[PDB]
Amino acid sequence: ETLTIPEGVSVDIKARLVTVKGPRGVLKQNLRRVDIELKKQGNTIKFIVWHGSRKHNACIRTAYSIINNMIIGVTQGFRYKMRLVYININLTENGTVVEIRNFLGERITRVIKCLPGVTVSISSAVKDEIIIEGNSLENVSQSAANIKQICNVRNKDGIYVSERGNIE
RNA sequence: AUGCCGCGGAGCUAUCAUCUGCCGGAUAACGGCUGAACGCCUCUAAGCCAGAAUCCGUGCCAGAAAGCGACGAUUUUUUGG
Repeated sequence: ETLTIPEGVSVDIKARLVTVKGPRGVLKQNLRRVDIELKKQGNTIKFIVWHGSRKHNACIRTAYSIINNMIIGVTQGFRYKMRLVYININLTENGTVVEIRNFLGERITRVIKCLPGVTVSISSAVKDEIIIEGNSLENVSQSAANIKQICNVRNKDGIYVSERGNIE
């Protein structure tokens, strides 16, 4: 199990920290999670476990997934498409904030502050579709999770989500 | 031993009269995200949000009489400093 390094992505290990770089920016999140020594040769990251336990076997795979998620997000998008199935649904807000309106006839207007690095384009190319863009899958999906979690039906049909993808 | 009666200012008093009585964080159950384990899946193992009249705070009351700070003047030509 060895994970390589792209042409231009500069991963640096500073006390279980990762600070990959790219044209999309710097994707750095704290990684105080893995108790496994990390070997970096400058082009490929190697994970070696010396007489580890079952938790070590979980740590190596989780670390590989996290670094794989970051290596996907160095310069590629994590666009998350939604679906507005329904009294109609309208979303009018600027910046990195998303507000709901006419949610099943409720007069209230739910307000959600998107996580940093998440861009909303309020696309009108396709019907009842809103996409969430970013480089960090964790932040993008957490923002999408918060958007859908606040859109819940109590004592009712319903509202569902759409697929994922990559942009740029 | 306030003789009795009507009204009676002031005071007191009446849910018999009038005025006033907020929002921040952390959570429980629970719901999600990135995600392994157990080559997949799954909220959980690390981590992150949301979330109760809950808990702790802001506000309100008292002020350690052995907690503290800033400021003011320092027995008058007798005397004390």
